[PDB]
Amino acid sequence: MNPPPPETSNPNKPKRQTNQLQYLLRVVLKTLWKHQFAWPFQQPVDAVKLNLPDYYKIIKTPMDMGTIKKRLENNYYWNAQECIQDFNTMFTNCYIYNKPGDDIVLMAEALEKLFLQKINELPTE
Ligand SMILES: CC(=O)Nc1ccc(-c2c(-c3nc4ccc(N5CCN(C)CC5)cc4[nH]3)[nH]c(C)c2C(C)=O)cc1
Repeated sequence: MNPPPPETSNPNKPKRQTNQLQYLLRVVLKTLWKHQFAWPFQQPVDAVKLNLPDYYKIIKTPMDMGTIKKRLENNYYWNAQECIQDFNTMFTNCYIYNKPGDDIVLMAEALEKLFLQKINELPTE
């Protein structure tokens, strides 16, 4: 069964627009989004549709690039590191729920390498 997806708006949360967060949306997120391995990560895992009744019994901090994109577009984040943590959470969830050599893990590994390549250098403030 599906829990509520992670929030993408929160009026009491303090927000900030930074050059680095703009970069995370304009180039980092949008480049990863077009990768041929991006499709499993563009939306919250639907455990009912995907027939994974144990997904959310295992994964307790779900995250996906669709949620990250909406957070960025809604200026949800305070700084780039908060956004980077969401990316890292998404990748780690994939490695936790699956196992080495799974097709989904191969995809996450390729995306994670591209992700780190893109954030290795960020713009300044
Ligand atoms: C038997 C088998 O392979 N089970 C299975 C089921 C689910 C997943 C799986 C998926 C996933 N599976 C999708 C199937 C469809 C879509 N679509 C919506 C996007 N749209 C362009 C195309 C359709 C998105 C998807 N994300 N994501 C993650 C993070 C997964 C895991 C387990 O970590 C991996 C394997």
